[PDB]
Amino acid sequence: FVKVVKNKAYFKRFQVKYRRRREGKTDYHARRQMVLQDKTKFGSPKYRLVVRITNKDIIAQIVQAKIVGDEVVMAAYAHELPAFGIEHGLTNYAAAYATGLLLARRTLAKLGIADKFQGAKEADGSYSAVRTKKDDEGDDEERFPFKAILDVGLARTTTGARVFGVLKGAVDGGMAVPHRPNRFPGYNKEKSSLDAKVHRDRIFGKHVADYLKQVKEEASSNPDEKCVQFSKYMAAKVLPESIEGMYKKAHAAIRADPSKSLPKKAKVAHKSYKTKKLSGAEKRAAAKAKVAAIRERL
Amino acid sequence: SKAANPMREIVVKKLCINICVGESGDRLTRASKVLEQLCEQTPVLSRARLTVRTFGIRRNEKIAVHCTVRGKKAEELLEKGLKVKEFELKSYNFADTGSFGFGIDEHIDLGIKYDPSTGIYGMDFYVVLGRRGERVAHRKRKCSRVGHSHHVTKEEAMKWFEKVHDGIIFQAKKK
Amino acid sequence: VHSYGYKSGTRHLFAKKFRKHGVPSVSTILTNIKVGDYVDVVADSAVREGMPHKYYHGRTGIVWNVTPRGVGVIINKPVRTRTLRKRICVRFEHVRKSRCQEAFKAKEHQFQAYLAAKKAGKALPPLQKSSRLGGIVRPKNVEVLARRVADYEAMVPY
RNA sequence: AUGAUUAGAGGCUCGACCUAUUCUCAAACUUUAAAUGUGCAAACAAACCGUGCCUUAGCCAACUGCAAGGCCGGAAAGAAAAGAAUUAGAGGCACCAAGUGGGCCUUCUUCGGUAAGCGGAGCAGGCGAUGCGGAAUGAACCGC
RNA sequence: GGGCGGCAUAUCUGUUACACGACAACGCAGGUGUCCUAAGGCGAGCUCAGUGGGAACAGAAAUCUCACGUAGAACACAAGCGUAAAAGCUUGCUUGAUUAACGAUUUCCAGUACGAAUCGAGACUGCGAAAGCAAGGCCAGCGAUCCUUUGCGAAGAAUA
RNA sequence: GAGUACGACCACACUUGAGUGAAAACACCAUAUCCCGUCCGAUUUGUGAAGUUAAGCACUCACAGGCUCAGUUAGUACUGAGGUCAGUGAUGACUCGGGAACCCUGAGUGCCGUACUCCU
RNA sequence: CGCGGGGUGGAGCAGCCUGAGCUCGUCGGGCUCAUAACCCGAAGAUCGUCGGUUCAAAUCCGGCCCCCGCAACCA
Ligand SMILES: [K+]
Ligand SMILES: [Mg+2]
Ligand SMILES: [Mg+2]
Ligand SMILES: [Mg+2]
Ligand SMILES: [Mg+2]
Ligand SMILES: [Mg+2]
Ligand SMILES: [Mg+2]
Ligand SMILES: [Mg+2]
Ligand SMILES: [Mg+2]
Ligand SMILES: [Mg+2]
Ligand SMILES: [Mg+2]
Ligand SMILES: [Mg+2]
Ligand SMILES: [Mg+2]
Ligand SMILES: [Mg+2]
Ligand SMILES: [Mg+2]
Ligand SMILES: [Mg+2]
Ligand SMILES: [Mg+2]
Ligand SMILES: [Mg+2]
Ligand SMILES: [Mg+2]
Ligand code: NA
Ligand code: NA
Ligand code: NA
Repeated sequence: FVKVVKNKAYFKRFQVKYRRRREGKTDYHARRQMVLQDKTKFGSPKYRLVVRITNKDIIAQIVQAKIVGDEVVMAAYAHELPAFGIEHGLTNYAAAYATGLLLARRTLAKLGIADKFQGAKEADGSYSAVRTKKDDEGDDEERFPFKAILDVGLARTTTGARVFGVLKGAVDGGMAVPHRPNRFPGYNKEKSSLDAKVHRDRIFGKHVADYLKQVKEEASSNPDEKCVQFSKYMAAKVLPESIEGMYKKAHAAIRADPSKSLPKKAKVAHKSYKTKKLSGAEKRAAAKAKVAAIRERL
Repeated sequence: SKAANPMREIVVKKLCINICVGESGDRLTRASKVLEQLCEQTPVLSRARLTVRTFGIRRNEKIAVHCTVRGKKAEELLEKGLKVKEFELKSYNFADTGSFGFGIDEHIDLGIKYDPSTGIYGMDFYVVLGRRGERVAHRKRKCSRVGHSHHVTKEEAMKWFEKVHDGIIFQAKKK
Repeated sequence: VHSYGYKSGTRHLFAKKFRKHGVPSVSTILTNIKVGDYVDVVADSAVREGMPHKYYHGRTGIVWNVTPRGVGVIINKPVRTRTLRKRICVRFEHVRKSRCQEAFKAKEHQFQAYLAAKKAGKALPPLQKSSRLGGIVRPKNVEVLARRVADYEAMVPY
């Protein structure tokens, strides 16, 4: 036989990682630096623009750290976009931009500084330096916009990622998130320049429209082959030439009434589904019954 | 019932082709061209981890060229390799992890046009069998362990070879 | 032989407890330290920046200066026939809020509550009595205390 | 766990290998962990209370929030009760200088050495600098 | 005793050392006068030492693959400590190894220097999407007076 | 009674087998035109929703291994203070105080926040 | 005992400053009636021993088994 590595001494000396490290959720090395701030500020508020993307939804939150636990100041979800006219593609770049815009408008409304910081009403996909206490840009006396720092968790920070789509939406909503345009879609690293047209096209979903059109030609070419890509798109009859207008109207609707969410049914006790734990006395009794049964057989 | 779930269907995750020339230079270059032609993708070289006197290898010296093939090309290459093998494998060729492998002595038998320059080379075929849902052990976020019941065993691998390739297993112990 | 470097003879002093390794957590980072607060200087051997000298480990003092990453602590240190107030510069990961004044703060707060109750006419809590006073004892189990033969055999092994 | 170490047993005629044990250990090994210690606090330049006030080129997106220096008021068993301190406790601040900078002994701790009235340290007492009363006699022991 | 030897002569780690700190011997076990434009800085990705099963030559030992793997590896050296989505490995970009208004402080300590350190403030930067992180390689690796020698006080503007 | 995101403490939360899982989630999953990255769309990135609870994930179970808190070990080991105490010594006991550890054994197997959602 | 040097094919000796040579000797075949000389070829190491470092140790650093020296002074 072979030596057993995971023996009793191994378990006695084993030190477990943090719970969220074991579950693979929190990069605590990055979290420590994000929640860190100058000790001379004496715990003044600092906010993390938390961006998380599941397979079906986009979660955007304004989170302020406490010892007792983080506090979510405001949250926005891509699944609430149907309330604003987006029924499809709730995980694409356009939905990410809208979710960031939705979170920004809701946060500024709650703080009461909306209608003062309106951001960019029309998205051109270009970059502008955010106003922050760190960069006075001339020590002007204009009121600084609300500031949060982007948190992307364990997501790979590549060029054109949807996490920066949420970032672009938030900054266009009037929020001050420090960032450089190096990771926006359409940015060229060799020329060190940003192509605002390409960024704007992905913001308004032209790439989805072009892909949707091409698949429709393929579906028409081969009807006998069952088609899965864009299946709900075709079933809902979403023409490729209406996607850009739909997202434009969604941006206007978000700015018009950010507090709107999915309609809530007018609402009963909680039905239990948990399986009851056995008690120690029950477990000892069952073990004794097994031992006695083996004794009776022997 | 639970074993009849469509997500337990055993599939070929990848096919790994390895050529260990062990000398570096023109022979390794020609082996790289042969592997690139077969796999329709550029290969990746391997350097020697240590220096060994009897094998003529020094540490960090490039000695091997290998490639990983997935999808339809992997299945097509596997059928070619099994055809050279007459679809007959030994029982000990199968690992306890569900994967198996075999070796080809000459690359001409794979339906490859011989070239007087590149010469002939032998290769190692290794097939990694698996199921859907193994991503949970290789993803970045929330990486976890695949359930013990979801793993492919050696017995299931031989049953897969028999059922899907009409293979024959010679029950033997390696000498 | 023995040398006198900065970290000489700190093998056991500057070491993590068993199964308690790791860098400082978020709670230390979120701690607010103010000028005038009492802090305990405890070195965190996993940091190794801003780390106090071995003498100041386990000492309590008053913060006199706060910087973005550091804390200035005034520590009493006896030298010859006098006590010096040494101002050591450390990082915030090596200071913990001191509880040396916890009892006194509770005593002051209790006094204010008692004074407020007295000025508001609220009934005062009863005063605890001494356990050293005489009294009558009614036993429920009385046993003979004596040395038995079996006690001597019970202390002989083998 | 790291090192050291004795011997059976069970698994896979010997051996090896693995498993659970077993005999015995560590100034430069440790999960655990005292006693004796060591730092701080225990209300008079302080601290506590006030939708109190004034200032800041400080923090914060702002502020009535935070940081700081003050001003104006308030309350103060002046620190209860619970074993809930004690003091032959005038605190601080200087100035000018002498002799000394060979030590030795002892209770406990302790290193080198077979050991030594041997060499070398720790805490504290003592002799040196000091007799007196005791151990017959003895710088260091007992008492003082 | 002195000589011979050695160095306990400046200095670093563990132990002696008696659970704050401090402590002797020509006590014990070992180090230092170097080395690195990367072996410095930063971001990202990755996980190490070893095992087990399996694959032409191929065998103890070449490379490929999959599981286990609390660090049993690695971090220029001696040692201790520390570190696992790193402080290790790989790689992409870099020069924070520059300058730094006589700021303050620790270690030695007479609370003097010297050497190593710590916390800053200002300039100009690097890396990063961003919080941030860096003014060398954490802690050993070094030098007064006098003398010698080099750098800085560019150009032009001021009726003074 | 549950889920998701961010979390505080970081095993009462880990590890090994086994079973169960309403709703909504989460997740596997489908795919490669474009953004992006690889020998390999495995990872990663983008775009999707035909399928599945088979895995992850969550609960429950084990005279389970660990871990946590108690008892026991034991007033034992050791120790502050004392003797013109015992003993040739080694050392030991006594007097006024303090007081461990493993084995063993009993009980337990996460807990607490913010926001949104399901049950409704 | 203190300081220093040295263990290499059968013999003597290089290389001793990481990746085995010299002469003699031995073996085979020639030349001679034969031996020697002479000519043509061949074989022979694991660098005294045990550890450590290194991808790699005759080599570098430690202990051991031996060998050889220089010192062991003032009374
Ligand atoms: K002169
Ligand atoms: Mg990161
Ligand atoms: Mg110690
Ligand atoms: Mg300690
Ligand atoms: Mg105390
Ligand atoms: Mg009282
Ligand atoms: Mg007398
Ligand atoms: Mg002590
Ligand atoms: Mg000490
Ligand atoms: Mg990193
Ligand atoms: Mg100065
Ligand atoms: Mg240095
Ligand atoms: Mg150094
Ligand atoms: Mg340094
Ligand atoms: Mg369901
Ligand atoms: Mg995939
Ligand atoms: Mg499942
Ligand atoms: Mg199941
Ligand atoms: Mg158990
Ligand atoms: Na005497
Ligand atoms: Na700076
Ligand atoms: Na000089």
